[PDB]
This record gives sequence, structure tokens and C-alpha cells, in this order.
Amino acid sequence: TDAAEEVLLGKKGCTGVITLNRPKFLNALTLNMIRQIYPQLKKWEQDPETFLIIIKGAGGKAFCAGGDIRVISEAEKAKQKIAPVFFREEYMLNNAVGSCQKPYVALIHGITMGGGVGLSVHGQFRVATEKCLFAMPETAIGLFPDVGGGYFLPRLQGKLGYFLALTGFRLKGRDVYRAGIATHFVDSEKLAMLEEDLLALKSPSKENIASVLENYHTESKIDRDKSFILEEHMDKINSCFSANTVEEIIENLQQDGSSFALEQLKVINKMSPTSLKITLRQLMEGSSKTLQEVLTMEYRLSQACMRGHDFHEGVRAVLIDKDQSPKWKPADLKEVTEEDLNNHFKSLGSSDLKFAENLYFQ
Ligand SMILES: O=c1c(O)c(-c2ccc(O)c(O)c2)oc2cc(O)cc(O)c12
Repeated sequence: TDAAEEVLLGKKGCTGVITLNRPKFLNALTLNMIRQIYPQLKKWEQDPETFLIIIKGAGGKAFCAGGDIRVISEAEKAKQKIAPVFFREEYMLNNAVGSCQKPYVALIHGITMGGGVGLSVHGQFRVATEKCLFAMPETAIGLFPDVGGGYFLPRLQGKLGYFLALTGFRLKGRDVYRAGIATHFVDSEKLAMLEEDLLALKSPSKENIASVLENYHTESKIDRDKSFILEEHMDKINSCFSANTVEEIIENLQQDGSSFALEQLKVINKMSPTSLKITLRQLMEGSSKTLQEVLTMEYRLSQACMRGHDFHEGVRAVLIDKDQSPKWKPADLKEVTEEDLNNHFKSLGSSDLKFAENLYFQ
């Protein structure tokens, strides 16, 4: 047996199967994996013998915990940078998933966060199990909810996505479905059969695929009639998170004064202030952008963030030392100025992320 690849690509029946394959690192997405997945997705779109693409994670704990931001941060320490290529090609793959010309099913069993969400939420079908653990945890690490977070987050109900984006709130299991992040829910004990039945389909249409998913979804039992964990908080979320500045959101939470609001206020106050301001503007702007436009914006954001202090500090606090004790700079929201913010959003000119060759554009 040769050494295992970081992602497996296979053809089984009518289906192309992508298996994220770094389970010891929670299947975190690398440039190597992106560069295998992206061209394969494009080939399968044009392959008349491929009717379905499934993405899944190896190991049963994680679908994918994120893009591999540890390695990106390490690479920032010296001259062999990875960030310019990584974010560009990652975002190109999120767009490819979102515009996929064949049915695309993501089996989001297990931890599904950040980059892992980018590989799933934009696809046509996302199947959660009771073990699905969703978050966009980027404001805790000095980044922002990228991989198209600026597109999908504002499009969740009310201001749910703004709440998720700013606080990194975790949703588990059937709540991932209730939130609209998963399209379907299956108990994990039946996931293997669901996979098998999809793979066994002969020349399936999108409708054939949808039928299989529906049939499993209907019969799943775990939390079947449980309400969405955030339903009782949706009015206050919709109110508090309607403001145009982070300072106003924090003020609204304080004035609401409920246990939940004060808990989430506490969390927000531990997030990178720069990250918070970026994230709010990103979602507000993203609310009126296409996925491509959003990704173009996020690419600018990603490169600006590499030039700041907080990303490297967040990776240290969260991923390396795990002391959950980041010292942000600036430490106060007041010191995140309008000009600083505007600088992150500036065009990169000919270095911008674009989705066609130059001759396509005026
Ligand atoms: O992007 C992220 C990421 O990749 C991982 C991660 C953690 C453990 C692993 O073993 C791994 O491979 C990845 O954690 C995170 C935690 C955050 O709060 C925010 C993030 O953005 C990430």
C-alpha cells in the first residue's frame, strides 16, 4: 500500500466520491487537497457517465473542521507564503461547489466548520446527522467567516446568520437542519445505507436524488419533533443584530438584558474587534452580492487580514497553545477605525479574484 492521499477521489457506479482524508487533523483543507478536488469536480461536470458528486469525510468524527489556517499562519512567518494562492484557490472551489453542474451531495456527519462549511453549504444537498457540529468560528481567530459566508449567512432566516457569524455560535445535530445549513437530516445509524443507495442509483436525475434524501429524512427519528434551539431567541436576535455597527449590536444586547443576550454579549466581547467589524460589513455588503462577488470581496479581506496582528495571535491562542487567551490589537472596538476597515475592502486590482479569463471583462 502506498502512502494515503489527503483526499481520495473515486468513481463508484454513477457517482464521483470525494473523501476528505486527514482525520487526525479533522480533515482540515489544504492547498494539495483543493488542487485535487477542483479539477476533478470540473471533469465530473463534463463526464456523461457521472450523475452525482458526493463529498464526505473520513473517520466518523469530522466532515471538515476548516481550511488549514495553522499551516497558512506558519507560512506567513517567512518568505514562502501560502495565503495568496490558498485563499484564491479555496474560494474558486467554493464557487465551483455553488455552481456545480451536476447534483452535489455533502454528507456533513461530524464537525463541519469554516472551510468545511465552504465545501458543503453552497451545494445543492447537505445531509446532517445528530453528530453534525456546525460553526463559523473565525472571529475567535482573527479572521472572518469566509468561504462564501458573506453570501450564505445573510440569506439564512432573519438575522440568524449575523448572529452565527459574529459569535461563532455552535449548532448541533438537527439544529443544523432547522437553521437551513443542512437541507436534510438522517440518523447516523442509517448514513451508510443512504450512501449505498445513492451510489446504487442508475443514471439518476436530480429528482431521483432528492427522492432518496427525502425518504431517509422523513424516517429519521433523532430529535424529529424538537424545536430549533434558537427559535425562542429569534425575535431578540433579529432586533439586536439589525444595527449597522458592532458597538450598536453590543448596546442592543445589553439593553435586551436577558440571560441569553448577556451570555452572547460576553462571547462577542472576547472576539477580535477587527474581525467583528470586518464581519458585520462583509455580511451587510454580501447581502446584496452574488456568490462570485462575495468571494471576490472575501479574497481582499483574506489578504488584508494576513497583514494584521490578530490572525496570527488567534491561531496561537486557539490552535497552537490552546490557551483561549488571545491578546488582540487593537484591543478595543473604538480603535478599529473606519479607515482601517475600508482598507481591508479595497480592490486588489489585477490581483483580485476573478472567475473567468481577463478577455471576458470590460
Ligand atoms: O479554520 C480552523 C481550523 O482549520 C481548525 C482546526 C482545529 C483542529 C484541527 O485538528 C484542524 O485540522 C483544524 O480550528 C479552528 C478553530 C477556530 O476557532 C476557527 C477556525 O477558523 C478554525
